[PDB]
Amino acid sequence: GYDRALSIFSPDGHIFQVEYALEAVKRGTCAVGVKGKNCVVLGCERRSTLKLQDTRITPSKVSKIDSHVVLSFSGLNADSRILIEKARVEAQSHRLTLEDPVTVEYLTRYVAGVQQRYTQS
Amino acid sequence: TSIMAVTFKDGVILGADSRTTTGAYIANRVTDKLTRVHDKIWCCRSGSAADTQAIADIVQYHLELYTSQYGTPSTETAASVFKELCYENKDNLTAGIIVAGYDDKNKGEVYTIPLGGSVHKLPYAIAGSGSTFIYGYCDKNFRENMSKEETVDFIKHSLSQAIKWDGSSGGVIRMVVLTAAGVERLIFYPDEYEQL
Amino acid sequence: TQQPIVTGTSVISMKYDNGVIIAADNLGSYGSLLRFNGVERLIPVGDNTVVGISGDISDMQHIERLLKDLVTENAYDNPLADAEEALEPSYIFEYLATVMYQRRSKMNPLWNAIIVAGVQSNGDQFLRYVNLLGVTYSSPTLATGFGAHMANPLLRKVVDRESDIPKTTVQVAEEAIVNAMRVLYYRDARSSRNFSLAIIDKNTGLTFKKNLQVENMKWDFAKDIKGYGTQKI
Amino acid sequence: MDIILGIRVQDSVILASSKAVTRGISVLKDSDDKTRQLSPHTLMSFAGEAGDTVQFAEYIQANIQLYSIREDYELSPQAVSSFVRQELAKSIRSRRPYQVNVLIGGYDKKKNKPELYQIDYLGTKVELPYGAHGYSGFYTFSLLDHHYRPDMTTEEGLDLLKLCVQELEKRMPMDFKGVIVKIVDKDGIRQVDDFQ
Amino acid sequence: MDIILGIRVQDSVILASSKAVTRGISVLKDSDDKTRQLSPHTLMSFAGEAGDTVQFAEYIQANIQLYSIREDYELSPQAVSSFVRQELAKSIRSRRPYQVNVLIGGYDKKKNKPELYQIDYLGTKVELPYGAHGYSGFYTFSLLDHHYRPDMTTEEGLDLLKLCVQELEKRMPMDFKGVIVKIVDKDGIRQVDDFQ
Amino acid sequence: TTTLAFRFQGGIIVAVDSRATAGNWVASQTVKRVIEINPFLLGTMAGGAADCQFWETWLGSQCRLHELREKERISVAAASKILSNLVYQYKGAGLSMGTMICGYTRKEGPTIYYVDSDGTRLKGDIFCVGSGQTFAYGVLDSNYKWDLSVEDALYLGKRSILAAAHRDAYSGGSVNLYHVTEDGWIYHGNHDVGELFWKVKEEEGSFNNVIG
Amino acid sequence: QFNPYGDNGGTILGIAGEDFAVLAGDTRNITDYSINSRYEPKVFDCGDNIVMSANGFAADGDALVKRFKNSVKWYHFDHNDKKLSINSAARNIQHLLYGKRFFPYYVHTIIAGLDEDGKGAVYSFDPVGSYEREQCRAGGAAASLIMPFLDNQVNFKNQYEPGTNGKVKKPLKYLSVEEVIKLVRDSFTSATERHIQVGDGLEILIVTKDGVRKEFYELKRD
Amino acid sequence: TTIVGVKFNNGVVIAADTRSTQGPIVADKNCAKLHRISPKIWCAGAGTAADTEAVTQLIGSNIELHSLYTSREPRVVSALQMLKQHLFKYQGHIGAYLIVAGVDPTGSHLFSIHAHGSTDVGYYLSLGSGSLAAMAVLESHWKQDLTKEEAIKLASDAIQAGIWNDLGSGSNVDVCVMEIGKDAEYLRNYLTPNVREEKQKSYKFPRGTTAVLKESIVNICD
Amino acid sequence: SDPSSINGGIVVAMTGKDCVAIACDLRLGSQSLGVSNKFEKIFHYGHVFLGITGLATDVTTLNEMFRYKTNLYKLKEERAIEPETFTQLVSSSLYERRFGPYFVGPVVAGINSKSGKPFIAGFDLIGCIDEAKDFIVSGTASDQLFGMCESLYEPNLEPEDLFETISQALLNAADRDALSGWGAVVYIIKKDEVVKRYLKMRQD
Ligand SMILES: COc1cc(/C=C/CCCN2CCCN(CCC/C=C/c3cc(OC)c(OC)c(OC)c3)CC2)cc(OC)c1OC
Ligand SMILES: COc1cc(/C=C/CCCN2CCCN(CCC/C=C/c3cc(OC)c(OC)c(OC)c3)CC2)cc(OC)c1OC
Ligand SMILES: COc1cc(/C=C/CCCN2CCCN(CCC/C=C/c3cc(OC)c(OC)c(OC)c3)CC2)cc(OC)c1OC
Ligand SMILES: COc1cc(/C=C/CCCN2CCCN(CCC/C=C/c3cc(OC)c(OC)c(OC)c3)CC2)cc(OC)c1OC
Repeated sequence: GYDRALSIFSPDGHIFQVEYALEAVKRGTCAVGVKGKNCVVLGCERRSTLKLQDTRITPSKVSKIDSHVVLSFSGLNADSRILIEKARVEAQSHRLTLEDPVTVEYLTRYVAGVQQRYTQS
Repeated sequence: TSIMAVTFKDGVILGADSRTTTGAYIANRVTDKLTRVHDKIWCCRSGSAADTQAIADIVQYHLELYTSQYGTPSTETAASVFKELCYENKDNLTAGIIVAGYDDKNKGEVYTIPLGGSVHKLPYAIAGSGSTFIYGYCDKNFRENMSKEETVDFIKHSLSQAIKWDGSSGGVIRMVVLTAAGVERLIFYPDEYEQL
Repeated sequence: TQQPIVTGTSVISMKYDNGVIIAADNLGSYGSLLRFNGVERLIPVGDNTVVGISGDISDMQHIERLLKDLVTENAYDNPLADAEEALEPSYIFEYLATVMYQRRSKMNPLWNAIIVAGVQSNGDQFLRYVNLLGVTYSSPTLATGFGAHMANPLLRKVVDRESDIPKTTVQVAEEAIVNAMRVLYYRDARSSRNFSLAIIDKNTGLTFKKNLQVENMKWDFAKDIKGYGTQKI
Repeated sequence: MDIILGIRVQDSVILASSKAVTRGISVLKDSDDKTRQLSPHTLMSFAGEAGDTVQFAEYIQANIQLYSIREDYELSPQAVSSFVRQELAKSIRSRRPYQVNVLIGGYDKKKNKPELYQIDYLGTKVELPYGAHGYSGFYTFSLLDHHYRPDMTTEEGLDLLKLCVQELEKRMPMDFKGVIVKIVDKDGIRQVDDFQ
Repeated sequence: MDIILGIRVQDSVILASSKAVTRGISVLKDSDDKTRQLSPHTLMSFAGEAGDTVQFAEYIQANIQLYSIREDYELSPQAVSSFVRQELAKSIRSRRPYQVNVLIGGYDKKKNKPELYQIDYLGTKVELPYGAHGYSGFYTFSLLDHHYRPDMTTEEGLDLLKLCVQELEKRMPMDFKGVIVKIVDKDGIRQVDDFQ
Repeated sequence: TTTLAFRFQGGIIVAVDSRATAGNWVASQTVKRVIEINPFLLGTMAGGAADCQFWETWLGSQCRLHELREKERISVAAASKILSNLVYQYKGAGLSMGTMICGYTRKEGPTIYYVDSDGTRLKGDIFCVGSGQTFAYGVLDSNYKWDLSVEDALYLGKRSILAAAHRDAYSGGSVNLYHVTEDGWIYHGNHDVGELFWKVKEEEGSFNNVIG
Repeated sequence: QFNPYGDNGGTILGIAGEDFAVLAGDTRNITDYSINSRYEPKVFDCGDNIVMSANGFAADGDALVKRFKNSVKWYHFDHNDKKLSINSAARNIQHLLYGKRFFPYYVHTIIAGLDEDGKGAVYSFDPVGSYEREQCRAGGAAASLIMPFLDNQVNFKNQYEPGTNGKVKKPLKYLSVEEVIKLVRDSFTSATERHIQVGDGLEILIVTKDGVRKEFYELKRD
Repeated sequence: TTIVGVKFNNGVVIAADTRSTQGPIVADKNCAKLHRISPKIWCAGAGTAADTEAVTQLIGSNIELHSLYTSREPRVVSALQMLKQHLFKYQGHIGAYLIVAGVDPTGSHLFSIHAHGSTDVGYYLSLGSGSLAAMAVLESHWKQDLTKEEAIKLASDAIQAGIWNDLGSGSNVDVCVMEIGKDAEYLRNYLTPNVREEKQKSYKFPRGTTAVLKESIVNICD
Repeated sequence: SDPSSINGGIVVAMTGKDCVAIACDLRLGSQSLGVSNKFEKIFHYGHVFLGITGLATDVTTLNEMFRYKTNLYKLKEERAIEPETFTQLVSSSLYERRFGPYFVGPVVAGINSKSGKPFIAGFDLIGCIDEAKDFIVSGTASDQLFGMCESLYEPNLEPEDLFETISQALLNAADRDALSGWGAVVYIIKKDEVVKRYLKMRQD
């Protein structure tokens, strides 16, 4: 039952574990998206640390959440997987209970909420 | 209820409490459970009051008819009319009966007829719900050919214990004495038998 | 959910001009076997309260312990444990009525009927009933078991309503109770001759009488009773 | 009883489901579709206890749809049916078992084969040329045992079905208000726009 | 339960009776006549327990025929139904009651009026513009309360009845294989051969 | 009791009786068997009075929380599936409910779900529920047109309940009428079956085998 | 087996006048054929101008009255001593009751007082929390002997104007309190004669804008 | 129902209350529960009322015929033997519970008989749902050698015990006194402690207030 | 399951000054289903009126039986049977069936043609006689009926009044019973004439 407060305030009013999490983001491979008049594109950047990399079996940077919404990230990889699973499940549960797929905003608001909770637990 | 009949030198004595109960409510506290089916042939009744009054009434009728045809019936014969009614109607009776009487040929006699319709000739007989508690007492205290006073005491003591322990028993101790001298009715009140 | 085994029968009670009388016999039955005769079923709590109990005797014994403990704990950090902050009859009853109800509501009752008798510190008489169902009520007379069928009708002739209570002295009310106790011994097959009685008077306090016997019994007429309708000898 | 029929022909699987919904004495609906699409190439028909059927069906649909997005792969019909079989075998020993019977009809795009799976509420799964839940077998199995050929066209299979429904419409006491027919082939899932 | 319907119009009585006979899970016949002609102007329909249903109807039949022969006369509808009610009221207290419900439709030749009587297996009788036995009335009574006129022609009656049957075929869980319809008027009794 | 709902060109007509019995005893002739979940959604009461009145009120609470989070009207689909899913969690515990969840949204049009304590949830155009249901169906089934006027639709629903109030011992008291539009619902009054019967009999010519 | 329920008799009655409300009950408490008490009242003042009766199984009825009185006090605590409105009280009782949907209070509940417009008001409840606002409702043992009388005498059911021959319903006038008290007393003396669980005493609590007052009348004691 | 019988020095008196019940409903507030077997042998009945009436009228009729045949006045011990043998035959299915009192040329008698066919003899007896209240009073105030007037008081009070304390008993007290050398004295409503109080209103309707569809005078005579 | 509750229906009788009244509902049903609105439960034999509630097949049988019996009575006796005599005939007839009774609650009403006095009585299904002088009630709304009568009844009502009273008793009590109603008939009865009115009432 480890419940040590890791995310706390410091005297300037900053939460340093949340801020050091941002640093982890800056490090990650760049990601971009832009809105067309009738589309959205997601652009990402491939890591050039090493090659001999198998391209067809390495996890892509863009993930489908439902069949009409994608998520791309930047930062810790292993971390992003957890977030993606949670949203994919909420996408299904939302459809199971309301008989509609998630709006993009709803799903964003969901993922956002998950992260927020980890800053306060 | 607690009932017994005991044989002694001069004849036979029947005894009973006087309590009939409907559940925990004492419907009658001065019941007479000693019942005459002939001059010197009496019975102790226990079980369904209706079943047991009705049986006695029929037996009284039978021995009365017997008497006018063949004179006085034996105690054994009284027992037989009882057994016959109780055995052949065993499915629809809850009756446990002690038959007791006197002959000059035979002196005192005791037959017990339990739920079976079985019949048993005994030197003494206990029965009724209170009877269980005095099985040991009576087996240690019955002597054959006791005097009348001895016997009246043996019954007094036994029945006071049965009444003491069984809540289905109580009120007065009634006795009926059957000797050649004839027929004597005795009674004993709470204040007397309680403090024994 | 259970069934009673060793049991105590009627508890009877009424209130008179300056207090309450409550009584109960000294018997613990075991079905139809009248097993234990030295069973005290009146339980005085301090000096202003008696709780009378019928029903399962093991459960009674439990409630008994709960009441000593209620008294022990009222003393804890209470310098007024025998003054302005002593156990009141209404306190003990509300406590009891609370436990009975919870116990029934867990489908595991205390198999009892309880009457709590006493005088409140302002002099008021207290008489209230509670049983295994958590049901509660008050009346100038109260009885459990056969007592509610036989004792109440007698006691109610002394005290029919509220206004009769001031007119009823302790001599009259005690006599009524001792009578009722005899009637109960006549007609209830689970009763005993030996009983206990308690007066809780607002001037004389708690008076607790024990080893009483039902006296002055009429049994003589029984000698004149023979057969069951038709017999003559 | 609700009608749940299936037959797999040469290169396609046909599912026929009764359209009636009866609550006690009234037929509340005649336009009921007792199937859920699991994958683009897998259909499940269901019949059984009132609430359980759709709850189960939708639960299974959600799980298959979640698997599909997580892997960008459509699970094979045999795999989908092993998943369902385990879900019913779990429930049969739970506190309130889902009382639901199912047929699974799917085209295995990998093997280019139609497959048909029959599973009851207790986890008994079996793979079949044709199958039915409830009483539906009793009327139609003599028909299929006769006319069924492993190499039938979808047209022939639709005719064989037409026979089966006719036999059912004449010998069954209940009016099931006809059937909805659906085909699962390589191009996916379509509903016969007019049948009977 | 199977359909037993009657309407009394201006000058005749119509009786619609369901054609199906079901034992077990099979519908054993789709062309069953649940009427007996009692006299040439008195028709009786019936529904209930298997066996009892026909045994009773034919019993009644034989009886009204006997009377007709014996008196060279035809009992009025009111007399036939009272006869029938009484048979039913007798059997309800018998060791094994007939479990049979009947409509009696007749044209009274003296009075020149059609008459419809409803009698259940208890012996409950009442005279009615329209009646039914079983659940038949739950669906249909609303249509009849709305549309019934005592001045209705026979063809109008048949329209109203057709409507009634449509509502049964819609909302009733059972398939009763349609109805046989008979008319009783001043010319006697005829079967409408076309009620699809 | 008898409750009905049906959809048509002009939205949804909802009609119910108002009788409550315990045994042979009529406990009330004045019960509201229509639950006003919120200004856009009606539910009907059949089976357990408390179970419907309670959970359908609770439904109203969940519907509001949805509108606050999502900033949009809840779909009749979603509203009904909340009720249904809840009830299904209690299956076997002895809840008793039979009910139409009724509403009019832009996405859906006039929509009716039947939802019961067995866990059943059905979209349909005509439903009747209760001891009187089989009577009301008969009137409805033979007069329902999609292109019914609104005036006429209101009548048909009223007449269907009257039908069942007459024949069913357990239905009666009075008729409560509702019209559900996209703007929400409109109450169309409480009509005593007593007075209504006679008026309908006289003016319509029906109920001929009744002396009046 | 143990039975957690019992029946303590009693009948209660609540009527809404247009600016007042009465709630009445007999005072006899029974068990089977025995009378437990001739005076054990079951109509209570719970503050905020609300009277409440929970009739049926007395333990449950007591328990429920306690819980509600206590929820009035906590409402006050939790909402800066806001008066509990009669409609809010009713909705709160629904929740109280429905909390035991699968082990119910074996009672029929009636509450009375004024609404937020000054008008008189009565709410009646299922054992499991169904509730409605009503003009009048008797409950308990003699409810069935009293309701028809009320329909006829309060709402003038089945009465028309003489000479109109059922063409004009006799017009609803509304009743003064003393007038309503008469109907309650006749109701109860009547039910006393024909119902063996009704008698001894009749206690009526009356609620106006001036608070809660209490009249008491004797009943036949057999 | 509460019925008692008390012996006194020169006869016997029986008493009963006047309340007939169907469940918790009082069907008759003045039922006569004292039945006549012969002119000087009377009966109080409790149990199924059709049975108590059926059985006293049957044995009543046979007793009359026996009387005409033997040219003797009817004996209590006979009505007893006949009642009990009829009851016993029906194994209690005839639910008659009876106190039988009377004077005949052999003296004065008091018995009780049960549905199953058992009989009891005593100087004082009670039966009924008020059996217990009544027997408490009798156990408290009975003595041997009661005068007539004392035995009426006693029997009368015992019934009052059941009227007040028992829910099944109510209304009036009926007494019959049969004394050795005199006619049996039958006191219908010897006591009436239960008069209903005057109503708070008269409920006479203004004529025309009921709505009528059809009139027609009815043909009594052929 | 309860034979006295399958068909429904009620009868109330009442005594006023030199008159008696007897009323019944018209309903006949099978449980929840209303079958007939014309089933009357008040019959007469000469000037004796008998109302029967309960199981309908027994109500019918009992009427046929009492017709039969009062016919042979008139034939042998040469007078019409009186109320008190009839009441005794009802009782002995019901008791004949003690262990297999008719499931009815009968009510007798009439005026003794010699003594002139008004008379009403009631019975259970095995013949015990309710000998009341005020009112007798029977059927599925017998509880409501009791409540209404105890209030509404005052003794010695003139016929025109007693009609208002007995109708209002019947009407409102039937409106509180699911199994009663669908119309009503009231018989006002005097020595000279007997008037019969059909009431108007809600048809639900
Ligand atoms: C004094 O008056 C009273 C009489 C009675 C009634 C007494 C009758 C007792 C009834 N029984 C108890 C005696 C014993 N009994 C049967 C014995 C049970 C053993 C089972 C058994 C079954 C067999 O069948 C196969 C056996 O045969 C192998 C067997 O072997 C011995 C044993 C059943 C019947 C009850 C009373 O209240 C408490 C009472 O007090 C007023
Ligand atoms: C013992 O094992 C065997 C079974 C069989 C085959 C079984 C068939 C048996 C025949 N019957 C069974 C089926 C047919 N049947 C009548 C039962 C009909 C039930 C339908 C029904 C429907 C209803 O609803 C409308 C009813 O309600 C009115 C109703 O009445 C209660 C009944 C009676 C007779 C054949 C054998 O050969 C030697 C054999 O022995 C080796
Ligand atoms: C209109 O108001 C009324 C309604 C009703 C009847 C209410 C009908 C509501 C609709 N439904 C609710 C009632 C219940 N129902 C289905 C029954 C549920 C079966 C439970 C069950 C038990 C099991 O046993 C363990 C199961 O497992 C095998 C199981 O399957 C999982 C299910 C059907 C649908 C009756 C009335 O008369 C007094 C009435 O008027 C006052
Ligand atoms: C199985 O064996 C046993 C049976 C019993 C005895 C059980 C019950 C006793 C018998 N009775 C039960 C109680 C009922 N009863 C009726 C007496 C008188 C009825 C009064 C009455 C009440 C009414 O209102 C309810 C009446 O109006 C309808 C009425 O008519 C005028 C009369 C007599 C008979 C007791 C046992 O020991 C504990 C026992 O051993 C295990």
